[PDB]
Amino acid sequence: PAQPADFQAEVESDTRIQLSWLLPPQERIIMYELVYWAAEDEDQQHKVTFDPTSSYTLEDLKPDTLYRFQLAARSDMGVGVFTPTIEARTAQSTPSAPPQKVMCVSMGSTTVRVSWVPPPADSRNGVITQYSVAYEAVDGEDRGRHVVDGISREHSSWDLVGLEKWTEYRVWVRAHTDVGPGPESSPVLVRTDE
Repeated sequence: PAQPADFQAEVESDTRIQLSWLLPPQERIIMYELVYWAAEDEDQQHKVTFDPTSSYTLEDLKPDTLYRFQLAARSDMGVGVFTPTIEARTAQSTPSAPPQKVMCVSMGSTTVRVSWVPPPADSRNGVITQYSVAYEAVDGEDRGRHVVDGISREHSSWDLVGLEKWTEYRVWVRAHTDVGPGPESSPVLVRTDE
């Protein structure tokens, strides 16, 4: 029941972590027992048993989450001593949800202010870096899509200026991270004040 040595975690992707360790010098190991859990949620811990191998990769994980691991080998004597716990955090990814509670109210003849709220945390998959408001006119002079990038994460509302007068618009807004942009919000209608 010797504790496995040289236990090391490697971050392969945003949802896949590879665990490696030194195989014992021909020790009569039956199975390996791996126990891991999310650092933010200690109550739910996961356990997996597998045949004697040198490495094991975990899949279907959550991005931007810290996972801690412990390993032991069970022989004909029983389950050995667990390895000292190691931790590894998954990489970031694009958001899996649009900004919620999207709204917009006309401010004047050529100004329309749009507001939103950051998406839920369980689908952010990283740090929200910026936003992007997309909109198209309907009854306006030009029916051309316009988008505004670089919307910093500090504010939750942006003012669209220079548009047409007394006309309807559709608005879209999506979250952004270093990996890429997330899904856009559902379109919301708005009519320009005159």
